[PDB]
Amino acid sequence: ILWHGRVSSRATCILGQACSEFAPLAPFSIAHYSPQLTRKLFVNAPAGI
Amino acid sequence: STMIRRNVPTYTAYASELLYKRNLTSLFYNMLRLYYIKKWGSIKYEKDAI
Amino acid sequence: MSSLLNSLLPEYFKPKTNLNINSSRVQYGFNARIDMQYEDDSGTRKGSRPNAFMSNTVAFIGNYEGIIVDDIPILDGLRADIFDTHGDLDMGLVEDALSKSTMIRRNVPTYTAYASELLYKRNLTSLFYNMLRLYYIKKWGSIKYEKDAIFYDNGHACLLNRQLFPKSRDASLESSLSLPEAEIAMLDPGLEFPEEDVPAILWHGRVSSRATCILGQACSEFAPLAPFSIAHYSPQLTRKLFVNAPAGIEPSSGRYTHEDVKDAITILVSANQAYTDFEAAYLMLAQTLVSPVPRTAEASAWFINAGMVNMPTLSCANGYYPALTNVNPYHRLDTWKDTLNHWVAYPDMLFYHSVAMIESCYVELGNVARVSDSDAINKYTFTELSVQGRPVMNRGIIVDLTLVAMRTGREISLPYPVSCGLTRTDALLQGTEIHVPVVVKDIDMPQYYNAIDKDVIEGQETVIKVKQLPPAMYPIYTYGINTTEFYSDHFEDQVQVEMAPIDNGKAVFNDARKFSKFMSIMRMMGNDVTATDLVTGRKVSNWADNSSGRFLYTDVKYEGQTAFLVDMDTVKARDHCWVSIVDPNGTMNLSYKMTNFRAAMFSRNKPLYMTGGSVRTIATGNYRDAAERLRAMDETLRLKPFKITEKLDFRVAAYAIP
Amino acid sequence: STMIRRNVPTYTAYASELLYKRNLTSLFYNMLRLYYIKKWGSIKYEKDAI
Repeated sequence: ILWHGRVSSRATCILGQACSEFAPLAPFSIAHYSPQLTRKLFVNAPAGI
Repeated sequence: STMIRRNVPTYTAYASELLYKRNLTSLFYNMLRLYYIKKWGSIKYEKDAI
Repeated sequence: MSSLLNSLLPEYFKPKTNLNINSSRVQYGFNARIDMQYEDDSGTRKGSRPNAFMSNTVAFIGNYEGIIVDDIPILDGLRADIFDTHGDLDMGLVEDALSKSTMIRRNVPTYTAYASELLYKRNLTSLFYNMLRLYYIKKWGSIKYEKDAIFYDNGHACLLNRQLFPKSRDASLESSLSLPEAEIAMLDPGLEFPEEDVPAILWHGRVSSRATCILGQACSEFAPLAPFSIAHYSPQLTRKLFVNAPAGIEPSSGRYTHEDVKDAITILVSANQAYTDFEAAYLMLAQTLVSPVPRTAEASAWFINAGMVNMPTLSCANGYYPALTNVNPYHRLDTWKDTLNHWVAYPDMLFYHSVAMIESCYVELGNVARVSDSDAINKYTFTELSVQGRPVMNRGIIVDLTLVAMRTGREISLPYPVSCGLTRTDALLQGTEIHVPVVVKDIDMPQYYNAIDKDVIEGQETVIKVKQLPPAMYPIYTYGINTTEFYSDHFEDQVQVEMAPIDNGKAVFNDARKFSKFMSIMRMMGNDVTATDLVTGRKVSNWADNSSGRFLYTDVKYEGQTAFLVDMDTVKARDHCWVSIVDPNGTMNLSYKMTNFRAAMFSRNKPLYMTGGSVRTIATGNYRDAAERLRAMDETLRLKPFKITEKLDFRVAAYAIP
Repeated sequence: STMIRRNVPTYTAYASELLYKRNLTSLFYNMLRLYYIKKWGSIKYEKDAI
C-alpha cells in the first residue's frame, strides 16, 4: 500500500490489528469471527515506519 | 518515471497479473469495526439474559 | 517596509545619512516661535519666545524576552513555473522540475516524497533579525549603562535603574554579550535522505572566514548582563546549520567589524531570494530598537513587566533543493526589493524610522486607555475590526501597524499577513492596579501622587498605585496632522476664564476641558499654578514635566467630579522669557501662535548634529532606468585628437579642442 | 496557518469530534453567581422566621 509522509506510532498498531483474526468471546455484531486477511503487509513510505 | 532502470523490464512483465489486484474493501471494513469497538466499548452482554 | 515608515516623518525634517550616537539617551524635538498674548479689561500684555524646545526623551534600555513561535511560510523566492494559477505549490510540476535538473538520479524518488513537508518550511526572519542586531552592537558599542543612574526624576518622586532592572551589572554594550558559536557544517550533495529539524541555506561561491563567525553567533543564545534594547534575551535558534557551498567553508576567524555583517546579509538575501523575509525583520527591529523614557513618574507602569518578543522558528529547505531557486522568482508586489536597497544605502536611517513608530503607538495607546469597555471599538476589540486579512494570531506587528493606521489616518498594506515582533498592549488588557516603586526626595509627596503611605521621611522606598495608564509620549513628529482635543496640539488656541471683581482672585472651573487649556497655556507663559480639588481635597501642579511643557488632564491622577479652586494671588514666575500676571480684574483671554518649525536633537546636554550626504526617496524606477540605459555606450576606446595652436610668444604651447 | 504540516491529518480528526460539542455557558453561569455572592454577601437567613 501507499502512505503520505511518515507512518505514525499509532497507525502501525491500527493496520497491525486490522489485518488479523477476530476471535470473540461474546456474540457481538461489530466483533464477529473473521479470518486472517494477510500475514505480512508492505508500506511504500520513504520516511521510516 | 523516477524508477530504477534495471527493474523496468522485469516489473513490466509482472504488470499483466499484479495491476488487476485492486480490492481494499476487506481492510476498510475491519478498520471501520475498530472505530465503533473503541467508541461504544462500554456496552455489556449478560449470559443469563432475556 | 521602508516606504510606509518614511511617510510618518515630518515635512520640515530633511535627514542626512550618518548620526554619531555616543550615549544611551537622545532628546529629539523641534524649535518653534510662540507669540503668546494675555488680554484683560485693564490692558493687553504680549510675550514672544523665539526658540521654544518641545522634546521627547528616548533611551536604548528596555526589558524584553524572546520566545520561539510557529508562523506562516513566506513563498516569495521560489521559481514561478512550479506555482499554479491560484498561487500555491502544485506538486507534480515540482517532480517534473527535479527530474529535468543536475540532481543525482537515485535521490529523485526519495527527495520528491519529502517535498510535501520540507518546501513549506520557508521563514528566515529570525536569522536576519539577529544579524541586524550584531551590526548595531558593533557600530554603537561604546555606549555605557551605569547601575545607580537616574531613570526618571521630576523633583518630588525619583525612580532609579536599580528599581526597574534587578540582576543588572554596569557594563558597556560591546562587553554585555559573550555569544558562543554554533556549528556551520558543509552539506554533502550525495546525502541519502534529507534531515528535517536542521535548516540548510544557499551561498554564492566560498563562505569567507568572517561569514562563519557571524552566522555562528547569529544562531545562538543571547544572555545579556546589562538590560539593553538591541541585546535582549533570545533562545537558541538552532544547534547546527548546513550551507550548500561547493567551495569549502573556511574555519571561524573569531573577530569581525560592522561592515563584514553587511557583506554577510547581502550574499544571504541574493542567494536564497528572501527579500520579504528581510522586510519582516526590518519592521520587527523598528519596534524594539529604542524605548521611551516615561513623560510622568506614574507613566512607568508600561515597562514594569517584560513584554514578550515573538520570533518565528528558523526553518529553510533551499540547500536540499538548489534547482527550485533561479533568476525568475515568484513575487506578489513589484516593489519587493525596496526595503533591503534602502537599508544597504542608509543604515543609520533606522533610528529615525524607530522613534517615528514608537511615538505613533504610545500616543494612540494614550487615548485608547480612556474609553469605557461598554462600546463597539474598545480596549479589547480595536484590532479585529481594523484587520482585513487572515493572520494566525493578532499579535506582534499587526497590533503596532493598526495603531499607526489610526494615528496617520491611512490604509497600511503588507504582502504577507506575518504576526512576529514585540506586543506592547500587555499592561492595558490586564485591567488591574500596577505597583511602581519610587524613592522620595521631599516630605510632602503623598498629597500629589496616589502613594501607599501618607507620611514618608526623605530617602524612603515607597509604592505608587497607578489605575488608569497616562500617555508615555507627547505627539511631536505627528504634531497637528490628525489633531484631537485631549492633547490639544493646535497651531492657534485660546481660552476665556470669566471672573467678576467681587471675587478676590479665586476662580472655580466647573468645566474640565477649559481647565486643561488654562493650566497648559499658563506653563508656556512660565507661571507655576497650583489648583486644589474641592470634593476630594487633593492638589495638582501644571509643572509635572520638563520635556514637552504641556498639561494633560491625566496629571490629576483621579477620575471624579470637577471642582478645581485656583487662587490667582499665589501664581509664581518660574522660567525665563515669560509674561507677568501681577493682579487681574474682569474676564481673562489667553492665546498663542506657533509660526515656523526647525528640527533639533540633544545628547549629553549638547547639540547632536546630522552629518554625511543628502538622503533621497529611493524608488524602484530610479535604478532600473540605469538598467534600461545599461550604459549602452559601446565599450570601444575612441581617442579624439587636439590640434596645437601657435600665438605671439611661441615658447609655450596651447592646445584647442577641434 | 502552520509550517509543520505533518500534524494536519491528526489535528483534523480530533477537531471534527470536538467542534460539535463546544459550550462555555455553564462556566459563565458559576462565574456570575460568584460575583453576586461577594457583592450581596451580608444577607441573613433565620430558620425560625416567617
